[PDB]
Amino acid sequence: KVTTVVATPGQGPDRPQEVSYTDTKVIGNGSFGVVYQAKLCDSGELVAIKKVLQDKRFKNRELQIMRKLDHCNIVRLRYFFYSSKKDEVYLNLVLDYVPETVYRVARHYSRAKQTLPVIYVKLYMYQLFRSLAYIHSFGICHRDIKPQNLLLDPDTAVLKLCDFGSAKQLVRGEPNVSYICSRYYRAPELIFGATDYTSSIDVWSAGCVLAELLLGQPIFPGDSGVDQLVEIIKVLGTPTREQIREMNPPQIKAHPWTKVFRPRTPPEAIALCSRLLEYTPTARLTPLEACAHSFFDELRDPNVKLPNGRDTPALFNFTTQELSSNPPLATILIPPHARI
Ligand SMILES: CC[C@@]1(c2ccccc2)C2=C(CC(C)(C)CC2=O)Nc2n[nH]cc21
Repeated sequence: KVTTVVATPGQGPDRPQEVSYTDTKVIGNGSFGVVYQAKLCDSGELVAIKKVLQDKRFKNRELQIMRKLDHCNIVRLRYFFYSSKKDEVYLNLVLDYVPETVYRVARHYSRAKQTLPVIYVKLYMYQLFRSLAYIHSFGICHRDIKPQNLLLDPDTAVLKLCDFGSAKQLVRGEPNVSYICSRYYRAPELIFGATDYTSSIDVWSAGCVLAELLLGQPIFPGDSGVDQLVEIIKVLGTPTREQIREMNPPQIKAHPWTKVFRPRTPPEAIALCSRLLEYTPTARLTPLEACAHSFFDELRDPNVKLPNGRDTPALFNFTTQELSSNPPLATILIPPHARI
């Protein structure tokens, strides 16, 4: 069975074309709407199709956001199109399919009582920081950074941020809902009900992923709204008066970072963690600063290879958009051996 529709490319000029797909199977049902997998008849490539009922009253936030984005580490919007019998219009987004995710892989290692090799931790986290450096540069905050939303090709080690259904252009001045992100990854501002939060919530979240990958399980598996802060405090100790005020306007000592992770955990991984998982939002590294961190130096080694022996994926092909927030870091990030 073959399905043919008139779809507008996601990035590229706004002129529709006949697009044809087959082998359509439901592999999802969510907040957004339904997700299908399918095969494009031209290329034979695999794709995800998210179908969402859209009132023609409203413009769709996710679509508006996805059209702005082109990056090696972000799931591409290939096409979009509409479909229908009560005068219901459905928006279909047609996206890169990627077979696995960081959740699934991390779970295989955990269910076999093992650690994911630090090299993949470097690769994945590095590429996660790029994807966030790039989206924050438009003032788009993901608001749902977690391992289930990190697509992963196991052969190439290419990581791709997906699911922008919670994402949003942040506008200084306009309040934003506080009960956002999954709990375990939720920044403490948000727990405290802040409505004036920054894209740095994604960085706290990314810090939670890093730690999870080092530990083999989520670092802050809290109970509720407010117990989630208790779990945080178990590790970071009680925040000081200033730290609270910087987040938004019960006493335990800070458990030393070193003693959180199993021993023989690289000290620079723990250093990075401690600079992401900060109470004070502004005290957290920028995504770009985080890519610059010493933890990722092995990637800037010119001999660095995948375990399976192949070349690393694209790590340095930075754009000016992407370098926006601090261009002098280009000197550290693009290392000598790769220019022309
Ligand atoms: C098909 C949709 C999916 C996804 C959707 C939302 C978050 C993460 C991934 C997804 C997979 C493989 C999967 C993890 C087995 C199932 C699945 O939900 N790969 C994808 N590529 N593009 C979108 C996807």
